[PDB]
Order: sequence, then structure tokens, then C-alpha cells
Amino acid sequence: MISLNGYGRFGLQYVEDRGVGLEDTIISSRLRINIVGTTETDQGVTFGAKLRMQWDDGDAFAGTAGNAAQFWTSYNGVTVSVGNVDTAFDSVALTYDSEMGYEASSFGDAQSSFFKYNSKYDASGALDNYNGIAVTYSISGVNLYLSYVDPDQTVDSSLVTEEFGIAADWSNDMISLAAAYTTDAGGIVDNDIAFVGAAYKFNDAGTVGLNWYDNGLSTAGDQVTLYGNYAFGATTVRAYVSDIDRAGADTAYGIGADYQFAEGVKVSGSVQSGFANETVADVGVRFDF
Amino acid sequence: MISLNGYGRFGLQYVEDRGVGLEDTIISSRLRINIVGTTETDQGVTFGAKLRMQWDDGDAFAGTAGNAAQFWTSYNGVTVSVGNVDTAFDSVALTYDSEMGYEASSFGDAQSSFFKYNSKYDASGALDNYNGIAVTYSISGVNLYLSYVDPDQTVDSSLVTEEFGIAADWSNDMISLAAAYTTDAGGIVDNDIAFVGAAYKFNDAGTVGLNWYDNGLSTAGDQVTLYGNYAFGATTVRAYVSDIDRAGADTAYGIGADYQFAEGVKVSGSVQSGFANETVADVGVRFDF
Amino acid sequence: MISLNGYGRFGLQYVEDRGVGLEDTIISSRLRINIVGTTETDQGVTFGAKLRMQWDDGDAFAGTAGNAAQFWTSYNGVTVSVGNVDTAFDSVALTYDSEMGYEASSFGDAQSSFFKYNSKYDASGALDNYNGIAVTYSISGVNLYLSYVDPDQTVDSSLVTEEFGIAADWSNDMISLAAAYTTDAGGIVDNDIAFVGAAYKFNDAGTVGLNWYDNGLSTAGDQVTLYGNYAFGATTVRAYVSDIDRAGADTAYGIGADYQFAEGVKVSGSVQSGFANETVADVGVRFDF
Ligand SMILES: CCCCCCCCOCCOCCOCCOCCO
Ligand SMILES: CCCCCCCCOCCOCCOCCOCCO
Ligand SMILES: CCCCCCCCOCCOCCOCCOCCO
Ligand SMILES: CCCCCCCCOCCOCCOCCOCCO
Ligand SMILES: CCCCCCCCOCCOCCOCCOCCO
Ligand SMILES: CCCCCCCCOCCOCCOCCOCCO
Ligand SMILES: CCCCCCCCOCCOCCOCCOCCO
Ligand SMILES: CCCCCCCCOCCOCCOCCOCCO
Ligand SMILES: CCCCCCCCOCCOCCOCCOCCO
Repeated sequence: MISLNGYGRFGLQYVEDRGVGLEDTIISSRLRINIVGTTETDQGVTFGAKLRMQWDDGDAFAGTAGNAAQFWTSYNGVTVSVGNVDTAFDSVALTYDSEMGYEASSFGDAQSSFFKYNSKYDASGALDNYNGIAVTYSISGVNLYLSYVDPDQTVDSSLVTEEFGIAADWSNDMISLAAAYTTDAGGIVDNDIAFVGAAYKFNDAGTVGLNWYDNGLSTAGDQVTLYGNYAFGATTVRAYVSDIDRAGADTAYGIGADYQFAEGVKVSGSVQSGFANETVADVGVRFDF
Repeated sequence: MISLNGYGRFGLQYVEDRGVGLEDTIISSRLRINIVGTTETDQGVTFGAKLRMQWDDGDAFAGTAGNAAQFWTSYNGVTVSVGNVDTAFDSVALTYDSEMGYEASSFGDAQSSFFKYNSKYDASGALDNYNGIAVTYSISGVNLYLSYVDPDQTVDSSLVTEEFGIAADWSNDMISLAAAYTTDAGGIVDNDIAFVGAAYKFNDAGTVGLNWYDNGLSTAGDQVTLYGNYAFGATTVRAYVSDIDRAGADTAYGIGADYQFAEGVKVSGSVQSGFANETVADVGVRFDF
Repeated sequence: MISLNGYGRFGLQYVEDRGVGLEDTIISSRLRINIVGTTETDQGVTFGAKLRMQWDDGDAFAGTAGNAAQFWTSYNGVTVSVGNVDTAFDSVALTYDSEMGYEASSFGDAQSSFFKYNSKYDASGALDNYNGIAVTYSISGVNLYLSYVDPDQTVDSSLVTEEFGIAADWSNDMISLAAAYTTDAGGIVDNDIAFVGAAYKFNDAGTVGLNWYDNGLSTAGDQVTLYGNYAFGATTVRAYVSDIDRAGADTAYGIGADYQFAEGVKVSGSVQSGFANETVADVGVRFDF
């Protein structure tokens, strides 16, 4: 069986003083199509493959192509994946929950470099022999993630730096906990990064959370992000504040809101301020199909 | 929801004396696939996105890719679109009704340069930040079209020439009228073009029409095209004659026929002669799927 | 109507002493998606078009694109195809039946160069104006194939070498016979190649066969491949031995097995040795969707 799913999003993206002779406000949009082939068996083992076709405004050649494939095998709560995999630091829960606006961005997200699923082709040729293996398991309300990424599988392994990561999250109805660690993140020797987060569902309506990072070799240093959200009917309000160790950085912050216009249709906007005082704002829609 | 539709066409395309050491007759073919994602809401607002994958014989690299996306929102007869939009001069009725043959061509089509939906990627990099906005409305048997195209939305607007167009068409059972105007067509300063057309359905079987253009800065100058068609059962016969102001140009003309072999299957051919005496002929099929 | 089908395969591919500073064992995988549009008519003539999107590990840019299209028309057992066609030497039965392992390879396959359906784009620009025509017919348990491939249809024909091929196969329940011949194979003047094969189904379970080739201008010279397979429940065992005329070449051979894990899911592996003593091995899965 082959299924197709995806989403479109478009709206206004504003970046204060974007650049000499550049407009500060543009129309930023994205079309994402996922192509999934699955083979179910009577033995309970499911095999699958996926491809993504993603277009973003500004893309080179005004064209869209597929990325590199991902393959998986699932059996009894265990999933093994190969090729262009989802990585542990990028898949744990809570680490991206301060994101807001129609482009789901936040200066409070980790400031480090690490491998993650590649949505598009890479013209530099850097990903041509990139191959990963990942294993996930949901044991109880516990989720475990493991990933191994080799940036160039064809070359003798002693010449390349491979990325290894682990993560786990756990949740009941009101508290959630998550942690991750990855060594040689992004294939950079000694760029070891870690995450610990927790969130409290202080209502069916509200949530407050705190994420802490060790950003490895990034110039940002350690980081802490405190964020929260509250739902009022169809509208959700969100906010966050984040600090990094880099000398002289400002405190980043943002405030935004989502409006659930209909099932699959979300209108969002946000106003944020970064670590270097950058001012960014957005407003737009996302529709799922 | 995601739907796929398209067509294939193949046949013979002949160009008298195409070129030194070139064959005059080749097999010209096209495969077009449209990918449409839509999200319907109970509020009556529909959101959609579309992507096209088009291959034509002769294309570079013997490969096919997607173009740049188009997004829209429809509500009560009004449609707003963003990104790679359909433009007003390219969408009005009547302006392409002299086209004939399996590749739907005509020297009687307007000889000017103007933006229109881009079916494919552009290797020159000229379309990378091209973004348009369009609005259509069917008020009665009236159709109104408006389009705004910015060839490079990232650059300060005083440095770029934007294209603005309007058009309207109207029809009852026997007369149709259409007009369009576009300023700085194709992003070329002072290339302002206009169209006025009318057609008379002198039967359930026949139609005669006349289109007039102002081709802006093109060397063709003003143009007039008189065309007609008549249906005899499953076969339709078509003809046209067109004249442009360019000094020394010949009168262009063409005669062709369509045969409706079955629903979705059309066999067509034509013999045409251009403004510079070029002789072109074709015969082939198109099937819709 | 538009349908999508395909397969994914992944596993380990081992090549003894692949190269200085290279790993001998890598994870080799492929994702293939076929896009087929068809228009059926009440007259019994079916029209179709197809596109392929294929990704293999190692591909340039870590991306996937469509290839060049293929068009066909079928009526009463006769199929005419145009564009990126299937060729006669590549479509006859028996010629690839010694292939084994999850990547279906065999040194016993013909060692010659000839045109065949192109699964992907070609960055060299060599296929940009490549166009073929093919005709197939199943008259009784007989299959006939004819193909004509012009490597550059736009250029005067006396300047290009076109490939012409024919083939036929025939089968009852226990014997199969096949033959093919192609002149100027692969567009190489005087590279004329031929195939004759026969197979004996000495059981419902076993088969032994013999293929003979004339490899035209290849340095391999004439070749003979003797192969066999035997099914034991869900597992199939296969073997082959092949010899070529090239002076000093070794005898190639291989042994492998397939395991039908479920409908659409096949686990395969093989160990093979080539004409230059290369040692290659594989183990992996293929799933159809
Ligand atoms: C095989 C899938 C198609 C992907 C091929 C695209 C190849 C394009 O690059 C060729 C070399 O030129 C360099 C491109 O410039 C950067 C492109 O990507 C960035 C998106 O904005
Ligand atoms: C060129 C300027 C236009 C670009 C700016 C887009 C800015 C739009 O977003 C502002 C809205 O952000 C949300 C504010 O937080 C309050 C939410 O609650 C109020 C209404 O539900
Ligand atoms: C058709 C008239 C010319 C249009 C003026 C050009 C001005 C450019 O755009 C300004 C902003 O308006 C359009 C954008 O569509 C995205 C809006 O936000 C999404 C819904 O929440
Ligand atoms: C990202 C979508 C894939 C589109 C990328 C194609 C990029 C190819 O160009 C790279 C630079 O080389 C120039 C190409 O020659 C012209 C191609 O287009 C014309 C069609 O016949
Ligand atoms: C190399 C020469 C072959 C290429 C030429 C293709 C020419 C085929 O088209 C000629 C047919 O055009 C239609 C003529 O107008 C008369 C229509 O009514 C008659 C039958 O229904
Ligand atoms: C298989 C024998 C070799 C074929 C001869 C090569 C000659 C090249 O083509 C000549 C014209 O015929 C084929 C084209 O298919 C398109 C025909 O028109 C479409 C249906 O109305
Ligand atoms: C139009 C469809 C997209 C296909 C375009 C890809 C164009 C890429 O090449 C541009 C020129 O650079 C040369 C590429 O290197 C070889 C690529 O193919 C081999 C697969 O491993
Ligand atoms: C780095 C080494 C790993 C790569 C080698 C893969 C080798 C795996 O394939 C060996 C199996 O080949 C099949 C053998 O023939 C006997 C079949 O019958 C026995 C079980 O059903
Ligand atoms: C997650 C721990 C790190 C993984 C070790 C890296 C070693 C690389 O791979 C070794 C072989 O195992 C994995 C391959 O998946 C394909 C196996 O064969 C397919 C099923 O028949």
C-alpha cells in the first residue's frame, strides 16, 4: 500500500533590519508531501519506506525533488529504521515545546548542531553516503530512542566520526520528563550534547515546562528555557524565555498564539526577540491534508 | 486529502527546415502530473496546495522534478492564491481559443511576454524568489481576475519591477466577451499589454471569434486573430488567420481538426504557417487520467 | 486513473577488498516508486503513461527525481510504446534467471552493453533526446518483442547509430525457449549481440537452464551460463556457473537462497565469485507495496 499525506503553510515573516537592500517582510511558505509505502504481514511484522518532497520559498531553481529514503521494520512496539533516520536528540518529547508562530520557531530551542532527518536533497554532496540506523521502543508510557549516524558509510570507519545518541521520555497525565545525550553530535569530534526537560500539566488547559541543555562545542554554552502555554477554547497562548552562557548575550523571549480554525487548520502568529537582540515576527496558516 | 490527475500526449511534430543537420520531424511528447492537497472545513473555507511534475521530450538530464508550489483559500466564489499563481492575462477566456493540433499551438495567440504559472523548475535561478498573489471571483456569468507578481520578493521593492494585471470575461449561451490589461508585463518596465476578444456561438455546432492585442514592447506590434471552429459529430474542424503590425510580416494561418475518440482521449492534427513563413505540422493524441 | 506501486529493499552488501581506505561491507538499499496513469476506453484501447522515482544509496545529492516518461497504447494483445521504452534484449524471458541475492545480481547475466529502460535521470546529458519505440505481442504462449532506440532523435539520422532488436520466448508447463538479437546494441556500431536460452522445469519444484550469448564487441567474448533452482517450501535455493571466452578469465559461480517470509516480503542472500576472482556477498530483504 502507498499513502500520501502532507501540509501547506503560508503567511508573513518579518525580520527587523534583515539586510541592506532587502525587504524585512516577505511571504514565507512551505509545501510538504510525504510518500509512504507499507507492507503488512500476517506475522505482525510491518515493513515501510518513506520519501519526502518539500518545497520552501527561496529554494534554488524554483523546483522540488525527493530526499533520501528511510526504511523501517516494526514488530511488537519495536521499530528498527535505516537510511535517512530520525535521531534520538531530535525525536525525544518536550525539547521543541516552546516553539510558536506559524513556522514553529523558538530561540529557546537548543542552540547546538546535531544530525536529524534530512527533509531535502543537499547540493554540496555532503550527504551522498550518509546512512543511519535507529531503534525506538515504547515500553509502558516510557519511550526509548537510539540512533547511530555514519556521515560516510563507504569510507573506512577510523577516518570518520560517527554520531551516537540516546534519549528517553516518560509521561503520566500531569508530569513529563525527558532526557537525551549524543556524542560527537553532527559528526564533530567532542561535540557532546545533552538535554533534560520536565513539564507540569497544571490543568487540562495549562502547561509550564523547563528544558536545560549542554550545547557541546557551540559558542552558546549551557542554556535554560522556561516556557508555558494556556488554552482558552480554540485559542492557545504561548510564551518562553531562554538564556545561554555566551558572554554579553541578551535574554531571548517570545509570545504567540494559535487559533484552531477547524480540524487540520491552524492560524498562528508570534513576536520573538533573540540572543543578539534580533526582532522577528510572523503570522500565517497551516493546513493538513 | 491528496489527489493526483494529469495527462500524457505523444505524436509527430514537423518543422520545415528546422536546422542544419537536424531532423525536421521528431516525436514530441509530454507527461503532466498534478498533485493537489485540499483541506475542506465545516465553515465552508477550503484550503489547497498544488505541485506539478511535467516532463517534455528534450528536457535536460532526461529527468522530471516538481515546480514551485501554489497555495489557495476559497470561500463563497472568491479564491485567493499565493506563490506560483495563475495570472490574469493567462487565465481570461477566449485568448487561447484559436489553438489547434495535439500540442494546442497557434501563431494567433498573443505575441507578447508576460508572467504565467510556471510548470517547471528554472535552472537559471531567475525564479528562486518569484512570488505572486492572485484573486479570482465569478460574480454571475462574469469572471474577474487580478494578479500581482513580484519577480524577487526578497529585494527592496523600489529596485524591482512588479507585474500587475486585471481581466474579466462574460458569457451567455451565444456571445462571449473578454478583456485583460497588464502593466510591466513579465517584469519589463513599460511593457503594458491588453486584450479584447469576442466570440459568437452561431450554432450549438459552430463558433467564430476575434481577438485583438496590444503586444506592448514586443516587435510584433498590434495583432488581430480571427478564428473559427465547427463540430461534426465527434470531429471538430478549426481554422484561424492572424496579422501583426511588424513591417514585412506574412499573414499567419492554420487549419486543423480534433477527433474525440472516447471520453478523455483526443486525436488532433494541424498545419500552420507563421509570420516569417515558417511551416509547422503535427498529429498526435492526448489522454487524460 | 493514477496508480502508485513500488518496493523497498535494504541489507548488507560485501565486496572483498573493495578499495584502499574503503569499507568492504556497506548497507545498500533502494526505494522504487512507479507512477502509472491509464485511460481505458469502451473501444478496448487502453492508453498509459509511466514515471519512475528511484533512490539508491550513494546517489548524488542525497535526492530523488523522476526519470523520462514512457507512453503506451494497448489493443487486443498488442502494445505499442514510445519514449523511454523497454527493449527486446532486456525484456525476453530466461536471460536474467540466474540472478540471486537481495540485489538480484549474477556474473552469469550477459556481459554486453545494450540499451534498456532508464530508471533515473542522467546528469551527463547523454539521454536528453533519447527516444525509442517498442512493440510487444503475446500470440499464444509465444511472446514477441521489437524495439527501436534512437539515442538522439533531433539529429539527422545518418549521423547517429540507432539500436534495433528483436526477441521471442515460448513456454509450456515444462520447457521454455528464448532468443534475442540486437544490432548496434547501445548505439555502438557493429556491437551485434544475440542470446539463446532454454530451461527445463524438471519438477513443480526444480528448474535447470542454460543461456548462451554472443557479447558483440565486449572483451568478454561468447559466454555460457548454466543455472538451477529448487524450492523447499518457502525457501528457494539457487546456483549458477558461467564462463566467458576472455583469455585467462576464471569460471564465475554463485550460490544463494530466497525465503518467502510473507506475500510481498522476500529475504535473500548470496555468495558469488566473478571472472576476475572478485568475491561478493549479500543478505537483505525486499518488500513490495
Ligand atoms: C537528484 C535529485 C535532484 C536534486 C538535484 C539538485 C541538484 C542541484 O545542484 C547541482 C549543483 O549546483 C548547486 C546548487 O545550489 C544549491 C541548491 O540547493 C539549495 C536550496 O535552496
Ligand atoms: C510587516 C508587519 C507584519 C508582519 C508582522 C506579523 C505580526 C503578526 O503577529 C502578531 C500577533 O502575535 C500574537 C500576540 O500575543 C497575543 C495573543 O492573544 C490575542 C488574540 O487572540
Ligand atoms: C492584489 C493587490 C496587490 C497585493 C499587494 C501586494 C502587497 C503584498 O502583500 C501584503 C500582505 O497581504 C497578503 C498575504 O497573504 C498572507 C496573509 O496572512 C495569512 C492568513 O492568516
Ligand atoms: C531542486 C529540483 C530539481 C531541479 C534541479 C535541476 C537543477 C539543474 O541545473 C543545475 C545547473 O545546471 C544547468 C541546467 O541546464 C538547463 C536545465 O533545464 C532545462 C530543461 O530542458
Ligand atoms: C513527416 C510528415 C509527417 C508529419 C506531418 C503530420 C501532419 C499531419 O496532419 C495533417 C492533418 O491536419 C488536418 C487537416 O484539415 C482537414 C481536416 O478534416 C479531415 C479529416 O477528418
Ligand atoms: C519498429 C520499427 C522501427 C520504427 C521505424 C522508426 C521510424 C520512426 O517513427 C515513424 C513514425 O511512427 C511512429 C510514431 O508514434 C506516433 C504516431 O502518431 C500518433 C497516433 O495518432
Ligand atoms: C530535472 C530533474 C532533476 C535531475 C537533475 C539533476 C541534475 C544534476 O546534475 C547537474 C550537473 O551536475 C552533475 C551531477 O553529478 C552526477 C549525478 O548523478 C549520479 C547519481 O549518483
Ligand atoms: C561482513 C560480512 C557480512 C556480509 C555477508 C553477508 C553474507 C550473507 O549471506 C550468506 C548466506 O548465503 C546463502 C547460502 O547458501 C545456503 C542456503 O541454504 C541454507 C539456509 O536456508
Ligand atoms: C545502534 C547500534 C549501532 C549499530 C552498530 C553499527 C553497526 C552497523 O551495522 C551492522 C549490521 O547491522 C545492521 C543492518 O540492517 C540490515 C540487516 O539485514 C537485513 C535483514 O535480513
